[PDB]
Amino acid sequence: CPTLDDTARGAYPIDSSQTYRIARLCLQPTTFLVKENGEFVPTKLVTRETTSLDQIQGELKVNSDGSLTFVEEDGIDFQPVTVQMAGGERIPLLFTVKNLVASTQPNVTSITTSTDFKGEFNVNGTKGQISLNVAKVDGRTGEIAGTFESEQLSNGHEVKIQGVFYASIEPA
Ligand SMILES: [Ca+2]
Repeated sequence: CPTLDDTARGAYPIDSSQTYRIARLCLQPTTFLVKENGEFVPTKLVTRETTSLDQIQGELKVNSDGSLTFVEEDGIDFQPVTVQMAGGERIPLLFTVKNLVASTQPNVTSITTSTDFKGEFNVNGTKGQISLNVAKVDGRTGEIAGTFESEQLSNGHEVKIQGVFYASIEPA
């Protein structure tokens, strides 16, 4: 995924007379954890191709309480991944945010480093929750970056995925 300019600073104002969209959301996983003996334990990523979800996009609605809701409407939102447990078992996983709907706190008059998106996704047998923690905003360009954590069920396993994200916001 892309990154922000070294001089990126500020907040991205939200004009409540305008409508907005996420033009691109890119999720790059850094960590896959699988539950074993009741504990989430780390695994080794063995897939050598790209594991990122990218081109995710959709309307960013301004709600009556001032919160924003992102509705995923298109994107590459599904990547097959294989991870390896310490003892050697290989587990095929599905990394996805298909049908994501995620919302911020109320009264979000700008996007700032304390804005969060929290939501749920679900595709066939995979259902999950994700939190996007914004860490840096370029108020000039509408680019944001941060970290994410997702929890899901994939092929009979409880899985936690962490990583970094980039997104681009623009008017409609
Ligand atoms: Ca933050």
